[PDB]
Amino acid sequence: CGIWVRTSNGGHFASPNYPDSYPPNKECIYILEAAPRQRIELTFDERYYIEPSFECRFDHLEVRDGPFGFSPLIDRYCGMKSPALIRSTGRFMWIKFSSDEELEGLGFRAKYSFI
Amino acid sequence: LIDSKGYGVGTPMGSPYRDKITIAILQLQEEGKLHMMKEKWWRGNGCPEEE
Amino acid sequence: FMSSRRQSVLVKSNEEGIQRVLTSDYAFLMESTTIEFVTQRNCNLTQIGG
Amino acid sequence: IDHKADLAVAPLAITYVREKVIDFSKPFMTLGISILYRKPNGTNPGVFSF
Ligand SMILES: *[C@@H]1O[C@H](CO)[C@@H](O[C@@H]2O[C@H](CO)[C@@H](O[C@@H]3O[C@H](CO)[C@@H](O)[C@H](O)[C@@H]3O)[C@H](O)[C@H]2NC(C)=O)[C@H](O)[C@H]1NC(C)=O
Ligand SMILES: *[C@@H]1O[C@H](CO)[C@@H](O)[C@H](O)[C@H]1NC(C)=O
Repeated sequence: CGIWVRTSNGGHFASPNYPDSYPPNKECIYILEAAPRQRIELTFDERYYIEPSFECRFDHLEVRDGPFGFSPLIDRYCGMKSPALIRSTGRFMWIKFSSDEELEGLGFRAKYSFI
Repeated sequence: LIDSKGYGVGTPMGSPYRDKITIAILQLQEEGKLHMMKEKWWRGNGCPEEE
Repeated sequence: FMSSRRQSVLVKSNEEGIQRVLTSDYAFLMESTTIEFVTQRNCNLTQIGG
Repeated sequence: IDHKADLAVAPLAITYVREKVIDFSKPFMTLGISILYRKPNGTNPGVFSF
């Protein structure tokens, strides 16, 4: 799953097998690293725009500012809605995508940018 | 050694600073800046004369 | 004592729990049966206590 | 506690008794305690030790 996107002013970040449904049982990490004094602007492109009536687990895309499982939780995104664009100067937006044992969806498309 | 205590920073109840000073704390650490700040202040250089 | 240490000495694998005793002074409270597979098939190690 | 001040960056170990009523950041460094003692002279006259 690893697409090492280190040292880019901007670049493509996306779920595996993006135009297809993402594979099951996948717990793969992604890490965004910014040089000192920079700002991270994460652009996220949803594939499908619908309004869910519920929020659930089993497939969750959370965002962290710092090392994983050890930095404060920013938010934990799921469903088919496009999350709002996240602007922080924590300089380390490290993002993990999970997978349950079934029930794949349309995946996601994102774009990281550095200033 | 006897106990493994931890040096943190005091902060009041529910203050928004903890959740965002720690990310600074971690940022200062992971890049090594703490080690040099550690080094630059514990650079006492009197050696242990060998016994 | 272990909680005082709290991974100062709390070892995660049996086989490399052996070498902590091979290389220094250690206790490594471990189950009876695996002892017999090691102490009988390795030297320098003894069943201690009951 | 009285909010008359703010985050107090100072040597203060993250202890439970403080933690119960104090909010605390992640440790910027660890801490330990140990014996601190002078180097013993350890000298016996020896001219009339016998
Ligand atoms: C009339 O049209 C509206 C859409 O304009 C229908 O709205 C849907 O209503 C349900 C509740 O009956 C919503 O579920 C709820 O969503 C809120 C916000 O997420 C949540 O806090 C509640 O716990 C509950 O899950 C649903 O989101 C909402 N939108 C959708 C998906 O259509 C409404 O049902 C229609 N009227 C009827 C009675 O058919
Ligand atoms: C006991 O320790 C010595 C020194 O490491 C080693 O050479 C020897 O192989 C050990 N005992 C046996 C017979 O396994």
